[PDB]
Amino acid sequence: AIGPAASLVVANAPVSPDGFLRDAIVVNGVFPSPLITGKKGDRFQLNVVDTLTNHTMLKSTSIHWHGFFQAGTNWADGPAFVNQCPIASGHSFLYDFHVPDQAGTFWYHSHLSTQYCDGLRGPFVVYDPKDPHASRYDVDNESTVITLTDWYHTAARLGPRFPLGADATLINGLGRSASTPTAALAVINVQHGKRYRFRLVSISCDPNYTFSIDGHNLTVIEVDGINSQPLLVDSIQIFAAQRYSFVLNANQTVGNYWIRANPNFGTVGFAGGINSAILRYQGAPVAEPTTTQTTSVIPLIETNLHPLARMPVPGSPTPGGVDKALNLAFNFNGTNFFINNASFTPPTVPVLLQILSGAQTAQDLLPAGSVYPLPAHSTIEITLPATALAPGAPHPFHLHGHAFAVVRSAGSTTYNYNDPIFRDVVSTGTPAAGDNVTIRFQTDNPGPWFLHCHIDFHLEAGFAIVFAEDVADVKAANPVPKAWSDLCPIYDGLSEANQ
Ligand SMILES: *[C@@H]1O[C@H](CO)[C@@H](O[C@@H]2O[C@H](CO)[C@@H](O)[C@H](O)[C@H]2NC(C)=O)[C@H](O)[C@H]1NC(C)=O
Ligand SMILES: *[C@@H]1O[C@H](CO)[C@@H](O[C@@H]2O[C@H](CO)[C@@H](O)[C@H](O)[C@H]2NC(C)=O)[C@H](O)[C@H]1NC(C)=O
Ligand SMILES: *[C@@H]1O[C@H](CO)[C@@H](O[C@@H]2O[C@H](CO)[C@@H](O)[C@H](O)[C@H]2NC(C)=O)[C@H](O)[C@H]1NC(C)=O
Ligand SMILES: *[C@@H]1O[C@H](CO)[C@@H](O)[C@H](O)[C@H]1NC(C)=O
Ligand SMILES: *[C@@H]1O[C@H](CO)[C@@H](O)[C@H](O)[C@H]1NC(C)=O
Ligand SMILES: *[C@@H]1O[C@H](CO)[C@@H](O)[C@H](O)[C@H]1NC(C)=O
Ligand SMILES: [Cu+2]
Ligand SMILES: [Cu+2]
Ligand SMILES: [Cu+2]
Ligand SMILES: [Cu+2]
Repeated sequence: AIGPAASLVVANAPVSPDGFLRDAIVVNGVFPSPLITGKKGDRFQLNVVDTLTNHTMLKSTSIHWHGFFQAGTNWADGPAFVNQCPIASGHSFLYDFHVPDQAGTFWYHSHLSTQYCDGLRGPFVVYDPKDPHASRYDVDNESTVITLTDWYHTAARLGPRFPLGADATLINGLGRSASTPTAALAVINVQHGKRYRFRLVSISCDPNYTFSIDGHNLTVIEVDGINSQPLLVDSIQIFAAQRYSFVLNANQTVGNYWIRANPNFGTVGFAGGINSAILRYQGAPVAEPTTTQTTSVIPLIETNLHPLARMPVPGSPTPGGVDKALNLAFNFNGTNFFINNASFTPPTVPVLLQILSGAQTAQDLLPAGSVYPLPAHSTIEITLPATALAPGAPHPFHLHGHAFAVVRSAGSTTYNYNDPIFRDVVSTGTPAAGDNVTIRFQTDNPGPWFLHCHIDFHLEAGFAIVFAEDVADVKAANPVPKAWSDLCPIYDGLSEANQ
């Protein structure tokens, strides 16, 4: 682990996590990217050094620290052309921010086009010295972080615009493909009688995974960085970018158990040990498990999750009972996704720079039709109805700069204005279920923040909008460092081949 002060050297290198060699993007020489850690209250100083040389996976880069509110540091959020111009090859840029009021399981990834799928993605854990759940487990460290990665044998910009599934599922950076049946499997070691806090992170570019561990039940205690009341489950369907912490009591008979992560599409199932990993108790023989998968009888259901501390829902307990309600109508035309008739295309001047340059209204901000000003200190309700006009469902939507209350979850017709879970990535479900996912949050964080589908190939095809929150306080709330002001002039001088 590295952090909270560290340098991240981004570069290209050939990797073979599933035994197939391909050029990719590594950070500090490895893939997935290294685990970054800190404690609640720390100042994070992450120096990103861009030494990328391959234009096909892009030589420029930008990094987003997924889940952090970035209050006062909107310039360090990461989205290229929203919060900064990309960092150029041969240059570095220091992301400097604090995390005073958050703790839990997060992750970081490139936020420039589809570059994170090419390798720039890794876990990020912020420990809480006074964790309210600390008495529930014995072990919580770098060896208890589990990443789920969708891996492609063809580079993101060389493949189809909407890939039909990954070549392999990697658990802790290792897995088998259906062309590499003998590659090494990841092994997670546990000691009989100990309790482990496993921090499950989906760093997926697309598929959702149905996760389970043979012969063991799991106690969920954290959801996208938010502590939850303990919930016993035997399987977890986790969408791209979501995170869960669960307690595993290693009290079963010493042996080898399969860890399973089945994708929703692509090569499903476990033939040959694909989409799997190994849970090995100390004392067990070095061998592949022979355990069988049991039907899930207590699967995780989002409406059964509730925050550990009271988190009141903003607004009145009635539909549209808020200061500003917005319905997002999705559409797709064969190549691009649209929200309310607008497909997001990155502007030449980052939205935050537009705002600092004098742009204050919707018709002043670019791109036109995709930027929505939100009033300060108000309650907001957003509905994201599933629809057949937007293929590739269920679409996991994510909001930058905030955590939100999930008033109505996918697969449920009820509204919970009392104690719903708060989180930062939510599945919007499917039109067959008649879903109308409803979320609420308050505007307490001035700046332009992205709201988009976390399937990266869909974001690239325009499935996003920008909220320009409290436009009048943006400049004063977010003083920018000189190094950030230099990024656009540097990037704009690049020829297309060096981008
Ligand atoms: C730059 O990166 C790209 C993408 O990873 C590499 O693309 C490979 O190109 C070869 C030859 O055209 C193909 O056979 C491979 O299938 C491509 N790989 C992938 C992962 O798609 C390219 O080789 C890299 N360039 C250099 C000089 O290393
Ligand atoms: C995982 O938890 C489930 C809870 O539903 C356990 O299943 C129940 O186990 C008790 C055994 O005392 C039975 O009486 C119930 O009928 C079970 N039934 C089902 C399918 O609901 C399961 O045993 C737990 N597994 C482990 C490995 O602890
Ligand atoms: C999803 O829920 C939203 C919010 O309740 C629905 O939009 C509201 O629909 C009613 C019409 O019956 C109007 O009174 C509101 O003005 C609508 N819009 C907004 C912005 O609030 C939306 O129709 C629901 N969609 C589906 C498919 O059920
Ligand atoms: C394992 O511990 C769990 C609690 O996490 C409990 O349900 C059960 O009593 C234990 N089973 C064994 C094999 O001891
Ligand atoms: C989809 O709309 C985008 C954005 O306007 C446009 O560039 C593209 O031509 C459209 N695609 C089709 C297949 O019509
Ligand atoms: C999108 O444009 C169509 C065609 O004019 C219009 O009928 C519809 O109201 C628009 N959708 C939204 C949500 O604005
Ligand atoms: Cu993200
Ligand atoms: Cu984010
Ligand atoms: Cu999507
Ligand atoms: Cu994002």
